Amino acid sequence: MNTVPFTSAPIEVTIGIDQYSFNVKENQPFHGIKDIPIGHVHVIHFQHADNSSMRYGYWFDCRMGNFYIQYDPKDGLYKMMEERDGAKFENIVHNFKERQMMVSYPKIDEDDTWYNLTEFVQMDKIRKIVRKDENQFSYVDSSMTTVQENELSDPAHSLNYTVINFKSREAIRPGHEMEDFLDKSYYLNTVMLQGIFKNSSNYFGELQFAFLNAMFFGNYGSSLQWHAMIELICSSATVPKHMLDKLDEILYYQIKTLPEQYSDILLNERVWNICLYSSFQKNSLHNTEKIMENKYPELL
Amino acid sequence: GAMNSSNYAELFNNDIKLFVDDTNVYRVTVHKTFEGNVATKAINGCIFTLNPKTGHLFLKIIHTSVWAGQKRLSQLAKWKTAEEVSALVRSLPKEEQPKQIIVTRKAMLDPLEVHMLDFPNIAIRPTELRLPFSAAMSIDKLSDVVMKATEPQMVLFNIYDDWLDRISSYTAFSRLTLLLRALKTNEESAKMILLSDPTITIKSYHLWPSFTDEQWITIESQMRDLILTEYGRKYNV
Repeated sequence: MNTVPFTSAPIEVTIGIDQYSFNVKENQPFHGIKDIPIGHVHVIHFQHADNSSMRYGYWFDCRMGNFYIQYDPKDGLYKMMEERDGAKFENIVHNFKERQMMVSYPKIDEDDTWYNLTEFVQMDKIRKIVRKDENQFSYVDSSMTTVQENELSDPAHSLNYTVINFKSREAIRPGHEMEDFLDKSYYLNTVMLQGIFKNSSNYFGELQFAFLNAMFFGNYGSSLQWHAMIELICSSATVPKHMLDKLDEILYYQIKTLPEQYSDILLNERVWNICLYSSFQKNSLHNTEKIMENKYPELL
Repeated sequence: GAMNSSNYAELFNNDIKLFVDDTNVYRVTVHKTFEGNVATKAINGCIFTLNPKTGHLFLKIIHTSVWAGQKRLSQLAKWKTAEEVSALVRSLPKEEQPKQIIVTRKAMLDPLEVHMLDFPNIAIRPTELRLPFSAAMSIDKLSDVVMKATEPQMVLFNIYDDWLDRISSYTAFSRLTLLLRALKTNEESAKMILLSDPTITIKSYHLWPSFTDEQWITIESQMRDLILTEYGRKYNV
């Protein structure tokens, strides 16, 4: 069980840790989050009481270093930082615990929600999508754009998701225009799985990371990526049985975890109606089809 | 994006553009089987690819053989249209290639787009105009070449005959759309109007009769009357 300490909380802010959130008042004596489950990626996220515009946060893995948060009053945000001096860091952490200045990552023993949303997400893959390779942790916010969005402007601060474009020479084999456009199996299985991702696990990691960035930051661009990666599988007549079984599970926990009140902006009516009712896998997503119908029947 | 009355003069400027109409690509007669079920028998079709400035018609004849053992034929018709237009573009020298292709029906937007991915400097545009190009098969000599074709075949026409010698493209196109709109609303009446005077003939190298400017005015008047009559009938008004 690992800990992400805070030097201080100088500004009033709502702190997210994964799917949990805590209000902290301006100059309340708050000094971090303890008992963070080892083994998974985590995100710690922020929305200032005074500007609900700009949600931002940090993907990290406690196995990769000792990380802490410090408020920078120049740049105006909670900053994640690495403490290389390990003995200084244990000394800091042990104090704040003894003084009980730390909220405890509030995991119900039965609750597998985080594992289920981050099952294929690995810090090494997050760091290739979010390039700032002098940190072991990745910064994301609401407004960061995607490589693909820039095509259609600051490269350093882009989300470098795998470009998916159904009307591209990548997607369409010369001489198989109709076959490849109506059945995207060659785009999914040869170009993307064999070609670019290597395996189903890295495909699902990127899909899951895009969803979480959509949900936690309302990143419009991650939303488009999450939907594109779903459509490409649903619009492929030929998908390994295990990918379909795993997709239904991934989508189930993502739909289950979505705030009820955000299904107007985070869910794309057209993509889901196609996936559940029209596409080749219309009958392959029982769990996702059931929760979508019982929780969001309006959208469909 | 789309093409309407607001940007209508665009059609007669000096960017090479083509209209594509796929409404006669896949044509069926519906009949009863011996068992008293229903079956279709396909007949020869055509892609109606037209340059509205010059009147050059690229008439790609679709022989019924292209449908043999194919499923979802009305969806295939769209993709076969896209494929043939792509091929025509690729057979044209660079300075003859169009900068735009306007599809008369929206269901052609994606098929043409996907077939034209190698030509990203060619805009694929829908139109909000309801253009009577379906009536192209009411033109005797186009109907003839399509029904006689024993194989895939591309036949080049000028659908304006020699009109451009005397009138603008704008005016030629209007005359054309008026003749086709008439033919589509009442083929019999329309064609009676065109041939009732035996002294005005169709030149062998032409599609329409050799009318004087005066006789065109009269014909054009008769086609406008026929289009209102039929509309008055359709709508009891």
